[PDB]
Amino acid sequence: DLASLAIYSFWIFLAGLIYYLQTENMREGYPLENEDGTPAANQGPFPLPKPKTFILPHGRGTLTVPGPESEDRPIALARTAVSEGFPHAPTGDPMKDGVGPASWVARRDLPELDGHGHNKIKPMKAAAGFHVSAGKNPIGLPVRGCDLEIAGKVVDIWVDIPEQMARFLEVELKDGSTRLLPMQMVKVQSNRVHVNALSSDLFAGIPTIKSPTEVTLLEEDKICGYVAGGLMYAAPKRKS
Amino acid sequence: AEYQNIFSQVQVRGPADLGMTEDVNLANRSGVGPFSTLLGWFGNAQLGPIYLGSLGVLSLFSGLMWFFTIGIWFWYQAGWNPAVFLRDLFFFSLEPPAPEYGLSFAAPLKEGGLWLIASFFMFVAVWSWWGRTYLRAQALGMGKHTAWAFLSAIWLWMVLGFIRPILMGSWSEAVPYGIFSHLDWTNNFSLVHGNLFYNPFHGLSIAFLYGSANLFAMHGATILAVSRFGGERELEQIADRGTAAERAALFWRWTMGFNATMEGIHRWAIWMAVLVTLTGGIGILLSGTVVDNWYVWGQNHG
Amino acid sequence: ALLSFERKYRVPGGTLVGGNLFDFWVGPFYVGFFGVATFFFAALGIILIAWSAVLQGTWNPQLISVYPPALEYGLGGAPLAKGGLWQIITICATGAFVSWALREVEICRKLGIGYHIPFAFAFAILAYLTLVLFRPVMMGAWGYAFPYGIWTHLDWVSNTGYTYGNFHYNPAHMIAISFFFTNALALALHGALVLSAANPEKGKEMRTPDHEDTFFRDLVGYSIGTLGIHRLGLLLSLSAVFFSALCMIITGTIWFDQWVDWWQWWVKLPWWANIPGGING
Ligand code: BCL
Ligand code: BCL
Ligand code: BCL
Ligand SMILES: CC[C@H]1c2cc3[nH]c4c(c3C)C(=O)[C@H](C(=O)OC)c4c3nc(cc4[nH]c(cc(n2)[C@@H]1C)c(C(C)=O)c4C)[C@@H](C)[C@@H]3CCC(=O)OC/C=C(\C)CCC[C@H](C)CCC[C@H](C)CCCC(C)C
Ligand SMILES: COC(C)(C)C/C=C/C(C)=C/C=C/C(C)=C/C=C/C(C)=C/C=C\C=C(C)\C=C\C=C(/C)CC/C=C(\C)CCC=C(C)C
Ligand SMILES: CCCCCCCCCCCC[N+](C)(C)[O-]
Ligand SMILES: CCCCCCCCCCCC[N+](C)(C)[O-]
Ligand SMILES: CCCCCCCCCCCC[N+](C)(C)[O-]
Ligand SMILES: [Fe+3]
Ligand SMILES: [K+]
Ligand SMILES: [Mg+2]
Repeated sequence: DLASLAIYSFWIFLAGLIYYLQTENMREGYPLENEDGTPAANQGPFPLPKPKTFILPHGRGTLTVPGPESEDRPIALARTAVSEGFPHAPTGDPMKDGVGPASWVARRDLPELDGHGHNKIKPMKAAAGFHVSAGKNPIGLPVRGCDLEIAGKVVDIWVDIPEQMARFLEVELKDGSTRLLPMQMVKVQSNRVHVNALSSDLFAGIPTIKSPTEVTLLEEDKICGYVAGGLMYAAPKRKS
Repeated sequence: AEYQNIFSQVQVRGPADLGMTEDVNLANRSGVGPFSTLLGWFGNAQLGPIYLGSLGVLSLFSGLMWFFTIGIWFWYQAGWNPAVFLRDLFFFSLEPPAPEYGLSFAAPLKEGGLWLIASFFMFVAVWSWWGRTYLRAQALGMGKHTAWAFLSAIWLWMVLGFIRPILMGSWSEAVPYGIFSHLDWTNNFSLVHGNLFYNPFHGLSIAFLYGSANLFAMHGATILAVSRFGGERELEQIADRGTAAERAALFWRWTMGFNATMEGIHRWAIWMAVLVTLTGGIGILLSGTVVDNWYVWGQNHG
Repeated sequence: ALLSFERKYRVPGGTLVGGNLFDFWVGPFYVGFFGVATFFFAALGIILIAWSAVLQGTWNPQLISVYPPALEYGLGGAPLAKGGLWQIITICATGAFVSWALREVEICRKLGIGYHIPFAFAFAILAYLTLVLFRPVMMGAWGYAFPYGIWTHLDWVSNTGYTYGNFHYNPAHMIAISFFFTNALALALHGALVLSAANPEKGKEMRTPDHEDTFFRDLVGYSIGTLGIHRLGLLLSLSAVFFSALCMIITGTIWFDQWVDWWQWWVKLPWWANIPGGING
């Protein structure tokens, strides 16, 4: 019976497909590890796939995955129990240490490039001739933290050139230096910009960028990690 | 208090973006369209440019001919009366030839021939458009995933209008061009074949369809939730995993015990979706050609 | 066991109930208060479905079915073998689903992300509740709900639909389907685009979002963008389910005749009701 054969075959095909998909999704994070770094004994019934190689543009190299997995950074946590499966308590200040929801990944300390090889992300001032086209222009607005104190003022918007979207607000602090705040973690209002994730004292603690008109992937992760970490770790100083 | 990234709060505009060049013949791009601020609260503001070329014109022309051929028959059914046209807009229908004419191209205009004409224009417009999705990837040095995926849709459409009618020996087995009439065709097809709920390929199709809504709600929400770490910049998270990609993986690992990569999720996606029309077209193709009644077939658990 | 990058994220915090009491994992799974609730509600529910299988007297998965009280019971309880189990199982299901969402919330908090995922999941739950709680209550009986069985619930879909003729003519159903189909189209395209950029022709470098924008513009004159398409997928699939629930919440409550006949409002408009010619004159 043709329909019987078709259905049996499909179920067989579908099982191969799930295997192909499951294994393809094991090109990062695997092999599994114990809470201490070493390979866990039980990896599961799915083997790692044969490697593949992405050729990166702009002379940036290749990526080959799966490949040796390391964090390439200190992880300031410690065990809080004597067996697998409990939490790992921060050993210093988890905001400053970049652990927990403040985590960052050791990405390439260069900036993402557009398809022409130029920095994808620039402050608007250096991006010709980008301008706010709709909505309230935040530039000029004082920035308020979750303690309801002004931490600074918005002095530019960093924009993604090829996608034409705001990505950070550059904010100036009491001391005259600036910080990037992710666009996605501010509420632009009519008389201010509000930042629920950070109290006003934690702005200075935001990771700073090395050159004032570009940002690297590494710096982006440190900034975004830090600001989001604020939700958990600045929730003592917040507030009704 | 907290913001959600469903709509942008601030738009920014720069020079119209004309696109990457690679091996594309730039003679064939239009120039940019207007910018829509309205669009810009949700996605991009920029309309255009678009690429024409010979295939594009063929498709577009051919596709309009299909559409106007259907619309000429509708005005006719309305005795050229505008008020009646709007009124009965969803009740008109350009029906295929009656079974007597089988697969012959002999049926008069008013009794099938017009349907064949419109079907011809559609066949040309779609396949030209398929070739278009391949060719525009090729010009840019990209993989052919979009044309392979589109081919899955085409398979169902081909089975409904062309492959199944031929195997059943008659054009009268095909789907009519009309809003209500196509739904009636659909219902009638289930009834006549013993209820499609008993067709395992139909039930798979469904699983995939509902599965696609699962998966895109899931994926879509995930990227939005990690979009504060740049999650939507997926191609760079692939080349260089960041905390966005890791928190995404980990949400799912902690929720349901396994998880994807920033690349592989898109393979789950391309497949969940294409399997809808893929299993679906098999289901229809077998209907009446090989199985007359899915209830019955189903009783012989096989 | 831990993914290679996982440890740094396994910190204390983000629980909504219980503080540190259920703040741990079991293998890959986060637990939490709501992980315990989920286990309880699901385990109870499965136990009871199996008990129901014993009263119905089968262990075949393609035959186990748990029906709601007959209509004659209205909105009251019914003995366990005659709809009560369904009633308890429905409470468990709802318990388990809502707990699953609140646990998702706890995971979001720990991980410092947005709440979009459980918010999205909550639409699926609202659809389930439309069919098993809201709609039955507005109609006056648990018996208008669907039974828990693989093939039997399909039987209920067919019977419920054909009570109103071709359910195709339910206009909220039309919209729902439109979103389901559009969603799948979008899913196919999105997956295909990203993969075509990350996996180009043999030997070439990875393409960029610039190429993905350029591709769609080339093909159809517009690209919605990499943020937009995720916004779109979320919206299409949620809109499908919202309209699914709407198409059912109205059926048997504010509209209860043949859905085909609903469309006569349009045809019967004074301006053209009586003009002859066409399909309806
Ligand atoms: C939505 C409108 C209708 C409905 C109409 C249909 C139609 C029409 C079909 C199904 C089909 C299915 N339905 Mg249904 N179904 C409904 C509501 C439900 C509910 C519920 C509300 O709780 C559940 C759990 C299911 C589950 C199922 C599966 C048995 C099957 C494939 C679903 C799928 O892949 O979705 C997408 C989701 C995923 C891919 C995620 C994976 C989900 C897995 C597969 C769920 C397993 C369910 C398990 C057998 C139930 C036992 C629970 C125990 C406690 C473990 N339906 C309502 C009443 N359903 C198909 C079928 O083949 O039926 C025989 C089919 O054709
Ligand atoms: C009473 C009716 C019957 C029924 C009769 C049928 C029939 C008949 C069929 C289905 C099919 C399907 N059914 Mg059913 N089905 C029933 C009840 C259900 C229920 C439910 C009750 O809950 C659900 C969820 C479904 C779900 C589904 C889908 C899984 C499947 C269609 C997949 C798809 O993406 O098609 C949509 C996608 C396409 C049709 C692809 C088209 C692509 C082409 C190339 C596009 C050309 C565009 C054109 C040129 C226009 C251009 C204009 C633009 C603006 C430019 N059915 C009942 C039992 N069903 C189909 C299937 O596959 O069955 C196995 C099918 O033929
Ligand atoms: C002959 C039957 C009628 C018809 C009668 C009906 C009836 C009756 C209904 C529909 C409904 C639908 N119809 Mg219809 N419909 C017909 C033909 C179609 C056709 C077609 C191509 O012809 C299509 C495409 C559709 C499509 C649709 C959708 C709009 C909708 C189903 C999706 C949904 O509600 O999800 C919503 C999703 C859910 C309810 C799933 C909830 C999931 C829960 C929250 C979680 C479950 C967890 C599970 C237990 C986990 C297991 C654990 C393991 C780990 C896996 N119908 C024909 C004409 N249709 C349904 C609808 O709108 O419902 C609101 C509905 O009730
Ligand atoms: C496999 C699962 C899903 C799927 C996948 C899918 N569909 C796809 C693709 C893929 C991967 C494409 O690449 C292709 C595409 O290009 O998408 C953007 C496509 C496509 N899917 C489409 C439709 C479609 N897909 C559907 C479904 C699905 N597609 C499945 C759910 C459905 C359903 C659910 O019924 C529809 C209706 C098209 C948007 C496109 C195929 C385009 C095509 O073939 O074009 C020919 C026709 C014309 C060129 C013109 C028609 C005339 C117009 C109706 C009116 C006039 C307007 C005109 C544009 C104005 C011009 C005026 C002039 C005077 C200047
Ligand atoms: C306003 O007035 C004007 C005149 C401007 C225009 C108005 C036009 C109107 C109102 C148009 C309305 C069109 C509608 C409602 C179209 C609806 C179409 C639907 C619902 C189609 C659904 C399904 C179609 C299918 C499955 C078709 C499949 C077709 C094929 C597979 C093509 C097969 C080709 C054939 C049979 C020809 C083969 C011939 C040769 C020579 C090989
Ligand atoms: C799918 C494309 C259509 C998009 C239309 C959406 C318009 C809604 C705009 C919300 C306004 C946002 N706000 C409050 C910041 O101004
Ligand atoms: C991309 C792969 C996703 C896998 C989803 C599989 C769900 C299977 C549900 C069973 C369908 C039942 N039936 C009647 C067709 O046999
Ligand atoms: C891709 C954008 C097009 C959306 C099409 C969705 C199909 C439904 C058409 C009816 C409009 C829906 N709504 C909510 C405005 O009523
Ligand atoms: Fe994506
Ligand atoms: K500028
Ligand atoms: Mg779901």
